[PDB]
Amino acid sequence: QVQLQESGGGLVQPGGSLRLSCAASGFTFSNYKMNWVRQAPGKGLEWVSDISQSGASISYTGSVKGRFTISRDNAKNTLYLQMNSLKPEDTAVYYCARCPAPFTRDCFDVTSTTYAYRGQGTQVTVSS
Amino acid sequence: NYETAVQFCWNHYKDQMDPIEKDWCDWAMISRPYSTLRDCLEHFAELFDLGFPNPLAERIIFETHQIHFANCSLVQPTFSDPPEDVLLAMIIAPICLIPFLITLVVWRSKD
Amino acid sequence: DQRNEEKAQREANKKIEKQLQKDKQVYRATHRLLLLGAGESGKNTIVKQMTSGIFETKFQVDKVNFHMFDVGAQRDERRKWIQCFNDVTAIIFVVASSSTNRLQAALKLFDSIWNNKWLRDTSVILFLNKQDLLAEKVLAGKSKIEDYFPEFARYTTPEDATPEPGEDPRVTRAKYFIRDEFLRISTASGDGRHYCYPHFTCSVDTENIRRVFNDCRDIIQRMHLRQYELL
Amino acid sequence: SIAQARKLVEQLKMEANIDRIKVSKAAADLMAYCEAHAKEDPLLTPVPASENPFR
Amino acid sequence: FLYVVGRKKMMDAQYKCYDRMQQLPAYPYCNRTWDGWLCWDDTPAGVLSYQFCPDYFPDFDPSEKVTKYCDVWFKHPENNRTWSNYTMCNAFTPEKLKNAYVLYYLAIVGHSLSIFTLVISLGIFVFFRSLGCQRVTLHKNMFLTYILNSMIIIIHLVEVVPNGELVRRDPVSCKILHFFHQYMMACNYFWMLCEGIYLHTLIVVAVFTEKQRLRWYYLLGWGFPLVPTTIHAITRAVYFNDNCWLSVETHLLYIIHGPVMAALVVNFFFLLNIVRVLVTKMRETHEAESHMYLKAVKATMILVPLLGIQFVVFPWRPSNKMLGKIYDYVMHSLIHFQGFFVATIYCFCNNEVQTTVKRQW
Amino acid sequence: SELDQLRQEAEQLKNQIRDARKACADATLSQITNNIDPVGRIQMRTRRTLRGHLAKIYAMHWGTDSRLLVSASQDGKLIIWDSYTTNKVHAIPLRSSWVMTCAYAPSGNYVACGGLDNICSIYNLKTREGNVRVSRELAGHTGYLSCCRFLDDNQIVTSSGDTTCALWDIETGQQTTTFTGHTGDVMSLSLAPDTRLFVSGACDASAKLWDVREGMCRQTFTGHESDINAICFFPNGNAFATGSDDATCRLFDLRADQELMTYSHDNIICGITSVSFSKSGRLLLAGYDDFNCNVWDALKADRAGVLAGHDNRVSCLGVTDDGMAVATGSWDSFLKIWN
Amino acid sequence: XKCNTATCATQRLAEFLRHSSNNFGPILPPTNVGSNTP
Repeated sequence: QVQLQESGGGLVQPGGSLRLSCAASGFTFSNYKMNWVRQAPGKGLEWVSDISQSGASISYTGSVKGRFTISRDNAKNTLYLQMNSLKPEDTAVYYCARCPAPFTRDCFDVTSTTYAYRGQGTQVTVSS
Repeated sequence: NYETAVQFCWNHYKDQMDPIEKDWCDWAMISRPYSTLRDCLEHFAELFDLGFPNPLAERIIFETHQIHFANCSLVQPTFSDPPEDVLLAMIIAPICLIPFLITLVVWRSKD
Repeated sequence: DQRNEEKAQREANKKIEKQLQKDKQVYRATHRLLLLGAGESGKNTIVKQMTSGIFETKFQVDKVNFHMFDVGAQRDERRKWIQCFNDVTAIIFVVASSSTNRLQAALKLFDSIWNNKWLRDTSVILFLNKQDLLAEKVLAGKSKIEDYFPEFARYTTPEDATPEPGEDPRVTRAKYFIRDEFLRISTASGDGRHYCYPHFTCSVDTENIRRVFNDCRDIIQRMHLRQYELL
Repeated sequence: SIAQARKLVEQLKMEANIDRIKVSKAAADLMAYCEAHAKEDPLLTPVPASENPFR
Repeated sequence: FLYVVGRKKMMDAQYKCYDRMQQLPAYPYCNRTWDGWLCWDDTPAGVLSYQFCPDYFPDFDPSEKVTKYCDVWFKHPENNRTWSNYTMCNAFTPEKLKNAYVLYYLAIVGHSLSIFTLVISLGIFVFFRSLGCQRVTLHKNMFLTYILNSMIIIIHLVEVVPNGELVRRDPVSCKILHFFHQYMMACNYFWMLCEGIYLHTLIVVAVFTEKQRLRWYYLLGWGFPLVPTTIHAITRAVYFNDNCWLSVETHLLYIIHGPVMAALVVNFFFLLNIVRVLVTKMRETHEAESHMYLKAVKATMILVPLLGIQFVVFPWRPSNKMLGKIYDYVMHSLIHFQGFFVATIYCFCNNEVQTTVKRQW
Repeated sequence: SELDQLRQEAEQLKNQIRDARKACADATLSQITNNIDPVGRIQMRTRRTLRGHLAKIYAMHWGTDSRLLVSASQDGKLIIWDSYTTNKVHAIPLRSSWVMTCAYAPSGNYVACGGLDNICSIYNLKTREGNVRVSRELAGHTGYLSCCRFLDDNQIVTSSGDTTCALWDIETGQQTTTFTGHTGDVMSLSLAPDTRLFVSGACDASAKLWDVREGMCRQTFTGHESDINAICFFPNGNAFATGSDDATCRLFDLRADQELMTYSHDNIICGITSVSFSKSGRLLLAGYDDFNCNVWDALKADRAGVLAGHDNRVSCLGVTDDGMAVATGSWDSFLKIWN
Repeated sequence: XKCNTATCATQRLAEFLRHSSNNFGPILPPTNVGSNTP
């Protein structure tokens, strides 16, 4: 069964730093594109960042450029999101999502309400 | 010397002319005597280091055309182009049908 | 034996084949269009100005038959039923230019449609809707530009761009900056098989059908030129 | 949310107490069926055009 | 042979000139005279005249001109007798014949290659049923008329031209074959016109149209060329009924050759409109200047063979000898290989045909 | 937290099934079929070609009489084919042109179709005047219809884009039984030979087995990598095969409760669109997105043949009840019959 | 103008060959156009 388990996060002071780790198992990690999606309280799913199969292509949403950083490890089958200088708005539940098709550039339904290839997610809270 | 040759030529032509007395305007039976006259009057010239045409030959031909072939009309040539107006009519007639055919092909070629 | 039945079968085939030949003329005489857009894009007003899981709408421009399909009452997952529109003349995409970072969501959806293997031969007509709302928000300073996209600080009006008559430069920069966002995705992965036609439209613009008719003319013209290999 | 989790546990429990047989026995049964009907199946033994209806 | 016919024609011309000499009114002018080969009328002093070369000797050709000057007619510097300049008639004959041999061989080779490629193209088009469309039907008809015209030209060149006794006998097969040749050539040119019309449509006008009635195209291609050929035949039989109906001095050939030039001019205008539209389409895309120039050049290059624009570009032979030789070489090479180029461009280089052939194997 | 406890309970339950499945896996199908003879290279050529459809063909179904078949194309047409003589039998216009599936009644008296309209329509072929007319319209699904199969003249099982499967009563038009449990879009289904159970695949890399008589999910199968597009039952009724977007086919067993065999190749990087078995079950035929169909040895997982007579992707596939012919559809609007 | 149109080139060449080439026979002496001639 395709499984995506996230780890890390938690309470942090404003302007601090955090590290998010996504554990991938049950599928070929190098054949799929990976994305980061977060859900603010009282809001819907939003797209944060993504990385190509080999990590050569990286893209972020404008609101988190410079603050965040995404990396991929083929050997360990894991994905990271380095968070720096966190703002109060950054509090949300961050999910680890997969694109539905291998060897494919485009991929849909990543930010859908129900997705079969999305992880449980971890809660990140930024407050004093 | 060449005077005797041209006299021979002319009297031979006249002797062959003698049996014909009513077809001096026809061409079918006169082509042969005319060609023999020219061949006669050119054969002697070249042998005497004389370059055809020669004044004697021109005078003989002029005299022949002044007595044997006088007071005669000329038959139309076998091959001749039509008058310019009617020929232009033939040339232009197919052209006029081109634009109408183009319009019919462009417009009426539906359904 | 069975020769009478066999002859009766062939006469039934030829009767059916005559009707199918007539239906072929009608089927090719209409152009099929797919209406798609993000939330609150206003496509309902556009389709209104030209339950079941799909809707149909017929309209004519210059005696040309068009058939527009609006896909409603369907689940949010879209990667499966989108493949049914791989042969349509064009795909009409409507986004809310005035707008939880809804504009970013529209950009990602457009990128996926552009790079889809079954939609690489289909052109997309893009409508930057909610132009009037965008101008009001920019003037009042309520638009969240420079927060959704920090690139607006270094952006400048394009050299070939022409502002609308009496239009202030502030909204001109904002409307074109969003326009170039879709063109950046459109420029990449393009080999001349499909093109994008961005237009600044309002929800009540009556000339939207004329824009589609003109855009469909260009698509057909390029399609014919491709068969002759002139392009 | 709670109801979905409760239903997932119930279905998981229902799928856990079912009977199971060794894979080798399951593989043998599938093998036996194929060899018992190998002769009766076209696309395995070519048929002459006299018997073939799609001639 | 040629000597007897030439001598008979010379004697007939002498008869006609000497008969017309004395029936006209005379008007320091040199007196009219029969120099021995050609008839000259009275000319004023200090005038140089021209007249086309006669048809008395094989080394002579009608295209050149003869000249005689009047002061007193020109006197030979050596022989001191009235002389006429016939030198231009046979001065350039040997090299022209040597070039004509190569042109004949090139025509045969090009037409044979065109037949070989066109039959394969037609077979490929017929055997593959998945490529069917109006364009393919028009291409098939154009290929068929190309094949027929090239075969007729080959038959005429190989057999009719070298055999002189057959022309001397003058059977009806001569005229029948000539009529077939003219009809096939006119049909080929009008089918090129039809292809140009179809290309101009569906791109510039009536783009949304899906299908058209091909009866009008068939009528314009195969039907119309019957009228000019029939008119030319009926006027030629009664006016200039030469042996084997093979001649070029008659002005009746323009009756057939006019509509062909009109159709080719129309095709040239269609090409101009198409390239203008294509240039505008590229310009709206913001393509590179070098890329757009290259694409336009390629489009014109591939469209030239289909529309037969080579005739419009080079309508008249240059008067200069070197320019004339270059024009003959290039024009013969382009004409005799037009079918081969059309086939190898629209059939072998077509992406759909290549893909279907590759996937079939 | 009750939610956390439920998640832990589900996790422990999943571990128990994994341990139970692991114990039963003493060997694999490949190891058992190691010493058997290969089926050999399969060579087949097209025998018939059916033309007349305008748009792409999406589905087809054979009849019980093994010469009559029905096909659906996205231009809004249903055509009944007499494969023996190639002659057309019927031409049924459709209310909506966006049809996605079609079916043939076992008695041959009815045909069904459905698509993006969320409605399954029943047509009567035995009308008094001989002209086909609609008999019943079944509504209630909230998503596009993906597949439908008849049980008899009065019952039919359907699958939809709303992650739901249902059983219908044609005479009354009501929904007798509703099947739930899938998370992704349901794309295909296949009935058992005894019509007591049916299996289906969804867009969640999972397959489920249902009991028609009392409407609950009996078993759940996982192991695939992406959305499952095709599914079909083995002739003996104790196995089934699935095709997915991951370019890999797999075989499962209802008693083993786990994957038995996987079919894949390095050069195949395109998904599977259709799956069907032969009469003996020795050959597994699957359609691919690369415009060809491949033949797999079910026991040995070795490719035994290739069919490449289509210019576009194979969207449907079917085998006759007599096992005498195979018919394939494609997006090129052509139906090809092979033997 | 003599049928100088480019389309007429084939017939022009054919006629020139049929006239001057002497049915592909042996070469003939050139005709005298000198002082003795007209």
